[PDB]
Amino acid sequence: DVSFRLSGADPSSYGMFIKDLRNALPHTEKVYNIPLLLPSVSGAGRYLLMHLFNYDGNTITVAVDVTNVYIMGYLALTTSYFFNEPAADLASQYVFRSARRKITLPYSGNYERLQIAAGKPREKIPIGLPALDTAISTLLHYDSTAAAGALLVLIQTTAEAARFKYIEQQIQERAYRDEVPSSATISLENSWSGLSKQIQLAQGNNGVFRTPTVLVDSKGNRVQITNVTSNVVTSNIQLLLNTKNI
Ligand SMILES: *[C@@H]1O[C@H](CO)[C@@H](O)[C@H](O)[C@H]1NC(C)=O
Ligand SMILES: O=c1[nH]cc(F)c(=O)[nH]1
Repeated sequence: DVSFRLSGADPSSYGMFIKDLRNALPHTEKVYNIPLLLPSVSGAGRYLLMHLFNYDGNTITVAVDVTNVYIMGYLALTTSYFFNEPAADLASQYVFRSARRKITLPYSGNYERLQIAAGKPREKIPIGLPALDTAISTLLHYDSTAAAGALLVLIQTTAEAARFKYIEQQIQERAYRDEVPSSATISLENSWSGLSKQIQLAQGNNGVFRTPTVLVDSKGNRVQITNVTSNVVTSNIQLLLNTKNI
């Protein structure tokens, strides 16, 4: 299981935690040198548990589906919380079984629903390590509205970071000062599926995308991705959603 402690955390250890997180996700083949996530995994092995310690030392353990990196729920002391969706439902059958009581949140785990519950788009939610420390603290003491925003932070400083090196770096820059994500970061988070798909469909198409993926670069400019030589593919994306799950 992968751990990360916010006390004494700096860009280096966060990077190491994020590396650990990538290493914990199983894969058989690589596509254009990028680990390909399994189509499916049966049993409790389908879930990865992240122990997260906030600055004061308090911890929550988060359950992640290793086939897509989606957070399914988490455990705070003796209570367990899972999103209101089938996947998480299934997941609750394998993790945090010993929790003295289980709560299901009033929303599913997709950004659309979390932004509603939180009452604000993630474009306006500062992220960073300090922000992660808050999020961890927030989830310990239940408040579905607060948790929604906390989860939007956790998902991005965790899952999205593992998936994209750019995002990992965005977080390292925000190690001592939170800042809303650049729209490039949002652009990526929303293109993971499309990119995972087009990168796989390129395997038999000479590394050329059947359909190009439109993103926004760091300068804020609209940009098209047509082939695996792009830096997005050669340098950025670190994991790929298996096309079986698309
Ligand atoms: C592929 O993408 C590269 C990098 O963005 C770009 O310079 C080039 O025009 C593209 N080439 C082809 C054949 O699509
Ligand atoms: O829409 C989503 N994207 C990525 C995630 F990890 C998630 O839970 N929801």
